[PDB]
Amino acid sequence: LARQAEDIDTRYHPSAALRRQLNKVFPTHWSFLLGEIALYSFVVLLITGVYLTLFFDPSMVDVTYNGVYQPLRGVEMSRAYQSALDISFEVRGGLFVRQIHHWAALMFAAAIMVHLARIFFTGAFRRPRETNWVIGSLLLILAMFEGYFGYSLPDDLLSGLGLRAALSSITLGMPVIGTWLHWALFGGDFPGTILIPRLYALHILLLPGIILALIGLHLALVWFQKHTQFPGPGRTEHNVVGVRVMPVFAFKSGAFFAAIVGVLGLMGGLLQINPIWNLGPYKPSQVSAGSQPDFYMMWTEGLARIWPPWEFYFWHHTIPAPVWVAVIMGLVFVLLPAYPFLEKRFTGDYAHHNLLQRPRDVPVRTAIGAMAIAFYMVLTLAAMNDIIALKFHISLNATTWIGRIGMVILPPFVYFITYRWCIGLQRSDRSVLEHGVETGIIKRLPHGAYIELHQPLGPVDEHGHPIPLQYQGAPLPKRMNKLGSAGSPGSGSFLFADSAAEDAALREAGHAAEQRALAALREH
Amino acid sequence: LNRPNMVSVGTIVWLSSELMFFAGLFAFYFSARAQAGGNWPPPPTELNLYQAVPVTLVLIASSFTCQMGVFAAERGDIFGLRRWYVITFLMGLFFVLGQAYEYRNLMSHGTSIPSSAYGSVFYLATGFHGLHVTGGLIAFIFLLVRTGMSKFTPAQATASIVVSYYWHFVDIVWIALFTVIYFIR
Amino acid sequence: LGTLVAFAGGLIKNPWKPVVPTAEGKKAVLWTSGWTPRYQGETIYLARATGTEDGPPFIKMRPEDMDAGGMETVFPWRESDGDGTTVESHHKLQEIAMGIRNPVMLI
Amino acid sequence: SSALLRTGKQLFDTSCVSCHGANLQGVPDHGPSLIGVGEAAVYFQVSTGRMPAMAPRKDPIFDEAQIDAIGAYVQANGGGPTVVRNPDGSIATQSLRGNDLGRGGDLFRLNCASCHNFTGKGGALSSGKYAPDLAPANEQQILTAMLTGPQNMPKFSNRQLSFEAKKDIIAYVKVATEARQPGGYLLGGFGPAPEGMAMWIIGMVAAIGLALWIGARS
Ligand code: HEC
Ligand code: HEC
Ligand code: HEM
Repeated sequence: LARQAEDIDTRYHPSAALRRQLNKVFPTHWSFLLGEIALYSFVVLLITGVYLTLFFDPSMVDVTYNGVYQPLRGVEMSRAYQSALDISFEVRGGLFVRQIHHWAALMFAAAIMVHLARIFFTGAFRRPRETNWVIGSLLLILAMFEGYFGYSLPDDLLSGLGLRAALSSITLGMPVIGTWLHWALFGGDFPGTILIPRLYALHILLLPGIILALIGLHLALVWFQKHTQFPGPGRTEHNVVGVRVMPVFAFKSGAFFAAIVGVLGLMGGLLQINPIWNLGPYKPSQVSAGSQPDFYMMWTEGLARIWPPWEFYFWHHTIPAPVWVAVIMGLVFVLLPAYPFLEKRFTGDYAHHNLLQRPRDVPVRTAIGAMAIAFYMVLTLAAMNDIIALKFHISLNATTWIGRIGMVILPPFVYFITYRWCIGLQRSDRSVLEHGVETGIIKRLPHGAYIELHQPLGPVDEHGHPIPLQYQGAPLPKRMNKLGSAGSPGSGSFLFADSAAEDAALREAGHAAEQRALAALREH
Repeated sequence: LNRPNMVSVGTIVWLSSELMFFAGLFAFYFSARAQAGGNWPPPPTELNLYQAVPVTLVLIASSFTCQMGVFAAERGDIFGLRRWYVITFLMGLFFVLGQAYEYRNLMSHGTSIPSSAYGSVFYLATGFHGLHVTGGLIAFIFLLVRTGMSKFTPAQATASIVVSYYWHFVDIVWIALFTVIYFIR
Repeated sequence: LGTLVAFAGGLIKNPWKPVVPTAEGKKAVLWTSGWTPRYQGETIYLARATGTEDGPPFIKMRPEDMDAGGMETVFPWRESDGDGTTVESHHKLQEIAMGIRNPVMLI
Repeated sequence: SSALLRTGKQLFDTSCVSCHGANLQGVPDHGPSLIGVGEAAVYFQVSTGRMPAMAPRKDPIFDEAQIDAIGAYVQANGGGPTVVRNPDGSIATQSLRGNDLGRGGDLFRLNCASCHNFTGKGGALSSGKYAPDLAPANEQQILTAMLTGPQNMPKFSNRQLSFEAKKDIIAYVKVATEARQPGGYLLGGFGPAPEGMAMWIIGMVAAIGLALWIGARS
């Protein structure tokens, strides 16, 4: 309404800065939405976690169930597990909400992994945005730790075993300090009365707040420093091509948020996750094949599994094997933020860049990325050895040996293969640059020859063979149908055609609009 | 150029191979049929004649509508082609629901796959036919989607025709199987 | 430095102080597993779990009650504990149940 | 009876004599002596399809009450545990089912869940053999298999475990698997590894498809 706008303008006088941000232009590409999905998942986690906190009770004093689940009546059990069972079974829809929460957390982990992979491939980690990369590494590490703390609050057999093994063994295995850290964390021996409340507090308060603040910082940094863009016809290192905020950008963001909430809700309602009632209350004497915790820290478990048993014995002391696992994970943590410094001091490049490079252009970085992803995949699949041997009748020892040897022998093979693959892609791009794109049509040539009949993409010489073009790092079509050759059939909807004049008018209007857009983009 | 169409002969030989597949299926069925004397069907089994004939009429009507679609196809009209193909697709979907309901009724009254040899062979013979009908529906969907995304060329008409007589072959093998089972017994 | 030291002083504990009584004085928790004799001659039975509430959680074990390939789980009994009737006895039984280094196999 | 048992075991030389001897002596090269195990061992090993192989479960060989003859023959040859029968001439089916569940569930999580699974599905062992799923298991064979001690499985005596304990165990086993999961479609009863696989194959694919539909490529 006019009166409200007039009052708002007269009070705070905001027009300039509002006009400044509202006229901002954002790049348009499908790969640029892989962060919005993670942010929307984060919003879902926050709202669900706000809901779940109203029915939980983190206490380790033993109690009796005497609730509604008959096969669990009259069993000594922890209070927190009783509260979790209450949320799962005695509240209308509570199980649905907690399943949504868990599925959303997995969504968040997968989204952050994919976004980091795309950032690493595009090579936007150069000089202008290195601190963003460091912040992203910190975000990944903190989110992974928070996710590890997630599935441990309902202290069932699975969570209890996982936390016991990981925390107790790693902390107690520290060479110098060792027992001090474990006793500080647990308050004495491993099974403590204060462990679960401390974990609950850390999962609700410190890590989520720090993560939200750091996410806001990252978003602010990407807001101020303008986003990059893929090379194209009307793209240069001193301008940004895209769409404005008001008519497109926010609306697409809201639609994507609704769609991601929809897929989360559907797949949460369809798939059962973490059936703690089928499990039992945690006791030190119960254990089984239940292992392989959540799939975003599964690499640590695989590394623990595959490591050979090397130990050192000197004067009344002993360093166990898992210390090597701790060293490896610490080095992996260290290398993630230190990569841009290593690259910039290795290649000797200190130039600004606002334009990315397509993956096939740079072979070395793609090869190193393939190195890392293959290593991660082989380590992750190693920890799932038991299910491999179960579903597929394979020897457990044979699979363990296969993983052990592959961790060393597979990486160089895929490294060399992807190097050759990138070189071949560059060669194919050069070849399609040299001649016209293949039309897939042959002619008899009555004198007795066969020709491809290349379609030139531009200037043609006196002989009819198109003159060679130049590579500008821009994608080019490899199929005739990618460019406009023959399309836009009749104006009917699904069964009945329309008037011919209307169809012709629509066709000419569309052709004129597309030609005008292309001419405006190319000339400017 | 290209007085014959290679798609035609390719589809012809593919349907020939599938016809030999159904020959193998018929070989499985007819075997051991004479091994049982008197009431060679198990008593816990009784075919519903009042429900088998309607699906056969459904399939033959669908085949006739497909032929009408072909007749629309050789001339320059895509919309009548789409209408006839949609009618055929709906008719086939109704048929598929028909044998699904028959399947649900049959197992509910005794005979199952591990129960008797006659039940096993009948189920095996009908299952491949149902799967091929579903594949034909998938082909209908793909072909009708392809029609509305670009211009009309003789290749589209060739694809429509080959799918059409693939459906006709399906109708022929189905009626042969029906005559073998519900009539000769 | 003073503020950070005071802030961090709420979590530091000594893992080597004698808190658990034994038959040779008092020892740290990490050196014990609940099987250490407490007054030099205690009789501890390899009581096995039962899983029932009315009946005692653990019952004594006889050598004849085994097989050539039997696997069983046992826990320390400490007869002075008593059956699970009183509050103190029940709490002690739960405490001996919740012990990481307690369970022992007998094959 | 006994003569028919000899006919169905030894004279039916397809089954017994080729691996254990006519007198149930036991050839040391292939199989065991088979002289101290009762009729229950034969009943379990035959009725569940664990027949002579070249050994996962398969179809049974003898079903037309001759399993009782084989059991009578082996029990006459040597003593051992016998099949629990209903008090009418048949095998007990529902009288074996107990009432208590908490004690049965605790016993399952203390001794049963270790190899098989938390939810009774298949379990993973080392160097070949594995833990079969309990879904195709029937209660009489469950009790008999526990009492018999098959390959790689710890033998359990009736002395160390009360009969009420077996009733509770089988009751819990039948309740856990046959009850509908109140969480929608089940995912094999394993840990979160299939959950992550499902996330990567469904959530990622749908999400990127919606992103491509909403977004544009340039
Ligand atoms: C060599 C082929 C073979 C034949 C023939 C054979 N079995 Fe077995 N079965 C074995 C072997 C080998 C074992 C030893 C343990 C194992 O492999 O599981 C065994 C185990 C058993 C067991 C359980 C283990 C034990 O100590 O009791 C029983 C009971 C048994 N056999 C009974 C029979 C009966 C009854 C027949 C006749 C129907 C038979 N066997 C014929 C292969 C055979
Ligand atoms: C890993 C050691 C192990 C333990 C512990 C164990 N089992 Fe077994 N059990 C096995 C193996 C191995 C088999 C299958 C052997 C075969 O198929 O030849 C088996 C067989 C069975 C079967 C038969 C399934 C079928 O289809 O025939 C059942 C039921 C069963 N176990 C349940 C139990 C129960 C009840 C307990 C607790 C008394 C238990 N498992 C504990 C090893 C074990
Ligand atoms: C920061 C990202 C977060 C991660 C990675 C995370 C991780 C997890 C995981 C894996 C679960 C198990 C879900 C389940 O068992 O169904 C869980 C449950 C829970 N989370 Fe979070 N969580 C996050 C944020 C939050 C927030 C913001 C809150 C609210 C303060 C919260 C409170 C809870 C509660 C109360 C539960 C119990 C529900 C349950 O376990 O079933 N979490 N969390």
